Amino acid sequence: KVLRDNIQGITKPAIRRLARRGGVKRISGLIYEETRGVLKVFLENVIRDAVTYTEHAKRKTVTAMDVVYALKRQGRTLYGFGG
Amino acid sequence: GKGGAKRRRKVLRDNIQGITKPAIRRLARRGGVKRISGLIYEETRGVLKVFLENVIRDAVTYTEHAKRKTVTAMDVVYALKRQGRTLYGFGG
Amino acid sequence: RRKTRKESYAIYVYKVLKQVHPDTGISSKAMSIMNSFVNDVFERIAGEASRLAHYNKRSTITSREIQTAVRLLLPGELAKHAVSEGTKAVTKYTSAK
Amino acid sequence: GKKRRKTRKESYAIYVYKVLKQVHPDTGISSKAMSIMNSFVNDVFERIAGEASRLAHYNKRSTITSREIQTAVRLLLPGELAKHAVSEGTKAVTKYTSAK
Amino acid sequence: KKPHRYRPGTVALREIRRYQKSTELLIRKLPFQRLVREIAQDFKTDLRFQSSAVMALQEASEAYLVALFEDTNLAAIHAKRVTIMPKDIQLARRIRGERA
Amino acid sequence: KPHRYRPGTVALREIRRYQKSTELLIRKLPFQRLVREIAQDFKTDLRFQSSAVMALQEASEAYLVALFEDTNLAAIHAKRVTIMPKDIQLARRIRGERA
Amino acid sequence: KTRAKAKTRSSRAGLQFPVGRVHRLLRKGNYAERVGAGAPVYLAAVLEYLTAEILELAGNAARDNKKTRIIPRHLQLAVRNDEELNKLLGRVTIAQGGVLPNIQSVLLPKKTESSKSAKSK
Amino acid sequence: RAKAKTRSSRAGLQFPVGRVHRLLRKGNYAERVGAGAPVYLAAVLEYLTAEILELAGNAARDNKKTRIIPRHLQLAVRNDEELNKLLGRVTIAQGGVLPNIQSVLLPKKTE
DNA sequence: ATCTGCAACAGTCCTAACATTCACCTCTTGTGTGTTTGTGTCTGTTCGCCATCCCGTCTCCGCTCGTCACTTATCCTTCACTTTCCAGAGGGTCCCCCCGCAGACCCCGGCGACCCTCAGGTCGGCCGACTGCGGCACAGTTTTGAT
DNA sequence: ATCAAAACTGTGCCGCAGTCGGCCGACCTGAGGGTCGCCGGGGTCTGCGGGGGGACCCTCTGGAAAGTGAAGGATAAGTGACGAGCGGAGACGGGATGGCGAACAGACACAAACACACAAGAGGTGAATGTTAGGACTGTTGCAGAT
Ligand SMILES: [Cl-]
Ligand SMILES: [Cl-]
Ligand SMILES: [Cl-]
Ligand SMILES: [Cl-]
Ligand SMILES: [Mg+2]
Repeated sequence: KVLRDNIQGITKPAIRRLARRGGVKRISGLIYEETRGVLKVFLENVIRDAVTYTEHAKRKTVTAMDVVYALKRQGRTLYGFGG
Repeated sequence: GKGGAKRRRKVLRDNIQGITKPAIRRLARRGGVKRISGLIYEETRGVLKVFLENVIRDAVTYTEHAKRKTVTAMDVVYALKRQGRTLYGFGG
Repeated sequence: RRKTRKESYAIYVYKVLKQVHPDTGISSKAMSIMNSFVNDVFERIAGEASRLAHYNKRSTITSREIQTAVRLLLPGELAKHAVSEGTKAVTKYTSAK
Repeated sequence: GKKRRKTRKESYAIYVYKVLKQVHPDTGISSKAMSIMNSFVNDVFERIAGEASRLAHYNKRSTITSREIQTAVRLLLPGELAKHAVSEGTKAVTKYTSAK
Repeated sequence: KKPHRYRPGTVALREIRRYQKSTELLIRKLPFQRLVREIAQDFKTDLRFQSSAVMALQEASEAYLVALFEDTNLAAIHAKRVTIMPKDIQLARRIRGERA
Repeated sequence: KPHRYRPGTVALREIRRYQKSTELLIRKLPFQRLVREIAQDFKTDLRFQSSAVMALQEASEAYLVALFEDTNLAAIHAKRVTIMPKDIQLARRIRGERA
Repeated sequence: KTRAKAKTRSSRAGLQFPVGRVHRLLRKGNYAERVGAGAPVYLAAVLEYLTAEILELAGNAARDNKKTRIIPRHLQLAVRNDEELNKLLGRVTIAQGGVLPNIQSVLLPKKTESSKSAKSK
Repeated sequence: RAKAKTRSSRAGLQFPVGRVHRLLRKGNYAERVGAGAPVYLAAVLEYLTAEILELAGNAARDNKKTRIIPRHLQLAVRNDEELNKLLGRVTIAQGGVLPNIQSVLLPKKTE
């Protein structure tokens, strides 16, 4: 409904799940919102960098490598796509 | 007598104890710590020892690789830099 | 036509996989992972080796530089053994033919 | 002393000084402070050259050009710093490929 | 009968066990893909992705949040609690240096 | 005439004092004997240039001060003003130094 | 007769990894002006070795948990279970590897008896 | 041989464009190194150097001093959000910390 | 609510230390000038795969509810940690002795670059294709939850 | 301390692929061979600065005493999540075009590499010449703790 979601698409349940893989037992109410923010800043930094790689390359498509390189210099190195 | 005795290499032990209670207390103050637990001093001694060991190990490694027997500030500087604790003020 | 062919370490990984587990097969994504791992390790070591070389103002990355790197980049026994394998392989190569 | 020729060591000291004079004509800098400025320049240089170098690899290019320095600067310096920096860099490339 | 509702926490405790043994992403893909496209909009309008990149991005972000939750957990527990609040997603971010 | 500040008035006085200054806070000779001891126990024929010990002490003191900051946070997070081992341990842990 | 050819440096090394590709990559990665002869043999050796260590532990992965194919998840259990690899890859995230089964012993109840233990770990 | 014009004058920079070219060559970041490359980088370094210097200069001046010391670099840098992130993993020898006491540790203004 | 007394701030001579300005002397080294590989630009073609309406199956998100257990605000008791006093251990500073060895040189063999063919080791398809392995269902232990 | 209602578990059988071992094909690349600049291992002379130590000043440490106020245990009160039943929404699997755009690909200007005389920008020295923080030494002011 005009993007009544998106940055709000990541739901209270998904969060509770990630938090359980995390080992969290009891979760307070305002967490879901705090989390939603955090995930946002993380993506803002990763994607900002990815796209910067994309533009330098003169393309209009973001590739796995652009994302992988980004995560790399963000010190969050990933294995499984960047080869 | 007069001229040249000889002098023996000093033997070093228990030096972590030179990191006194008051010095540790002063570091904690620069860190804005108001009250310090009594068990904090031997902990700090432990953490610093581990910290020094990691740096020193790496620096000595840069010293050896270059076939020297003397550790330089740069060796310390590169060891710090490779541990992500870059230091400014001693070359580099 | 045909893709410029992507070089990988997949053949060598698979090979090795065997010398340690012929009774085991390796996934598709899991093999890229290993491919990633090797490239990483490769650049970290080459990188440190590069720096070692520059710090002592040398223009060559020798076996010495790779060794020193390994001592700096790998944790305890992991480094102990890697150094072991390293020198071994280099001499068996130098002498043996 | 005796004849040995103290090896020559270079730094960004004199340039750092020019810039200091430009911004604060009547102000000086201690030697440890200058030693620190020299380290900062070197650090950043490697930080950029290095991201640049990598860029060219990812793009099978074998040349480091202004377009790598700029992307580099953009990936490296935070916020407004990059803008000003990209601005000041470009500005000189131009003044340079043009004038003489 | 009654909803046979278990003891508050036993389900959770079990959810942990299942999710810790799992390996599949927990953010529902489509909604997540939207978020990504939204963010990117603010850096380069009109640009296409590559299904994997989104997977890479989703893979990376989930690994990040789970890790952070681990820390936040330790932090709550440190406070003698058992419920993760925001005051501790923050102490974790702060000490990690992600908020300085 | 007997005077006495209340517990925590000198402490705050000091926090203020040490945060205003830049001098090293561990004494020089003792620190150097420790560096020489730790090294010697790695390699035996070493000598240190003085500036290397100085770099080592600058890096060390900066590292502990920053750690005491995070520690202090941990303590405060636990509704306390007295730092403790469990606080340094949470700091180091979250930092990725321990686990 | 352009003389009897053969012998890959990898063989004169008894190494399962590509000594020549490696010497190639070193020379073309701007790592240094010149790269020595030993260098690639050494690097390939270290690389083969680490690969081996992971795989090894990665195999016993599908054995202590049944299965005969190595998927990401095994690699992860392997690495995070071994202190040393775990450190070497402490800032790396293996896609589709999940985490490790851990549950703070203060969240799980049992307030009754069982085997009241607190004098071991 | 028409006199000699430093690539720096040609670019209006104070930092040594020629030297930066050379360092880029010998540091092996790549086979070839473009003509603008050293020019652009030398500009950036100069910009970042002046920002640090401008703030450190102001700091020295606020503490009634005329000679910038390490403490002034620390104050400049740590009081600026952006420079602080850029030097987040850097230690400035002899710079101290930013005076800062957690509120909860202040004398309870009630007794 | 006034009062005393200690701590931090400023000023002020004062002299050693650190800087800045010479100006001079080597000399690496950047620039001026001209050839000379080859890399990046630019144009032109293929199809990979990304964007996307389309359409059943329903898993999974939302919400209202019941109520328990977790969190927090209090009130108390115990003792851990801050302040102080003060002797004197030992760090700081200067100055020295004895050498170890860092680093500037110089001389020149190898070593690794750079060429040039060439055989084959490595990659991309297809092709069964052997088994590999999640995708539903069963009955069997394994528990939490109450009597 | 012993019974009930759910919820994981491997077996079990079976379609949907997912890795395999070739089957060759097409190359691209690492090796065998041989010429060739110049880097790095050697041997030398050698000043500088590290380890030890004395001598003297005086600051900072260590230890014991007393007192408080911070930590933490015990308990009570207000409610914030959790467990759940449950109805649909839109997330997800299964497909089919329609085309942007990424990956090559051949062709060739120029851009950047070298090669080299040649000046002067830059660095290392001593040195007047100062300006400047750093150490006492004293007053002014703010404020914490005592009546
Ligand atoms: Cl070699
Ligand atoms: Cl350029
Ligand atoms: Cl909170
Ligand atoms: Cl503790
Ligand atoms: Mg010893």
